[PDB]
Amino acid sequence: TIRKDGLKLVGSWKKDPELRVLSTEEILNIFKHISVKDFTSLGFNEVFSRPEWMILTCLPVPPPPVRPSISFNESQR
Amino acid sequence: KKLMAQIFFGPTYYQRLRHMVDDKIHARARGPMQVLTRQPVEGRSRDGG
Repeated sequence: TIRKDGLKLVGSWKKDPELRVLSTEEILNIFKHISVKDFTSLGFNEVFSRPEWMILTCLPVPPPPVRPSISFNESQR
Repeated sequence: KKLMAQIFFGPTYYQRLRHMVDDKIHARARGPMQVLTRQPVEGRSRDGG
């Protein structure tokens, strides 16, 4: 049973409870093992959006045009 | 010529208010642009659009 405590997902395994934080490593691994037929039935796309791409491993950095340095102190950036 | 109607006429106290036209008239063909969105700046004090 999975809940969210802030920015983290905590899973309590029903005792075969075992409460522990689901590491994003294991969530990413289990998302990467989902078959194409499985996640294409969940609404995802094989080419444009696979579920394992919802996990961030490389951040795109916008260029300075996106975030300009509008220095108005006439000397201090 | 005499006006066919008689006019209500007399002294009355009037105030001059702070809203004058010369403080409000503003036109802009081209001028300064906003640094981020490259769109015209805001306000007649900055020659805006």
